[PDB]
Amino acid sequence: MKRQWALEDFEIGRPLGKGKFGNVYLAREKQSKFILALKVLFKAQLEKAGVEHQLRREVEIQSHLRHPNILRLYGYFHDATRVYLILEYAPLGTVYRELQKLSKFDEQRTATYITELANALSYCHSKRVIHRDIKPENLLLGSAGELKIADFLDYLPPEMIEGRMHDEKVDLWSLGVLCYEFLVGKPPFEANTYQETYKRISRVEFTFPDFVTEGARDLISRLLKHNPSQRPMLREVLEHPWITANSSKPS
Ligand SMILES: CCCC(=O)Nc1n[nH]c2cc(-c3ccc(O)cc3)ccc12
Repeated sequence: MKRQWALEDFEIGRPLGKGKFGNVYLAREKQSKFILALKVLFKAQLEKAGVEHQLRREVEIQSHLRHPNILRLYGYFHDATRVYLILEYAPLGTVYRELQKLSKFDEQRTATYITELANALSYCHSKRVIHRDIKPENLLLGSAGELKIADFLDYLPPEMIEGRMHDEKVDLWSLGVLCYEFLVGKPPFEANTYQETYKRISRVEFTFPDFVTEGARDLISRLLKHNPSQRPMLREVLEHPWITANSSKPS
């Protein structure tokens, strides 16, 4: 059995974002007055892009994922022409916004984010879920500033762009790209053209600014290994001395 939700059950607030298949609004559940976000998807648009099959597959997975660093999908419902997703509300916004405001993150904030991401990714893997889009724009912040993965070229690993087989190790690479962007302000393989970026990634060609410490370089260099098997395991990330020295939160 399950709960039956309806549009009438929520008081719609301000728009939080405008996506390709619809809008996300802040909402208040009429009964409990609980604050949450309502993602409104349009069927006509989902069909025209034949992503329906994908939406349905992500919703099923997202429903079974319960982790403090993963945005919660509370439920869903639909009507004549729209599909509604009931989501957790992250009051402090996106890491992307924070990154743009600060230009770059200090070691403590970065180490903490990487710790939360590694824990979320470890949980995902334990549930056979892999390849999460953890770009800054897909990362939300909870009431206490805790990270929340919200995913319902600069970050693709060599194996994917080179047209090869990939596994959970792609998430390790992603973590490396993010750690660098957090500390630096921009992803490591940025270039003028897609072609140049692909080449930068394939050859694992990137440089460190002078303010990136030895500990960070060690971790990032290890995560960004061309050969997936050479990349550390998530628990090794969590035990990395740079992480245990700077993370304001335990694993
Ligand atoms: C200061 C306000 C901060 C804010 O907007 N916070 C948010 N809480 N919950 C969300 C869900 C999404 C979302 C994610 C993925 C998706 O497909 C649809 C919607 C986007 C943003 C938020």
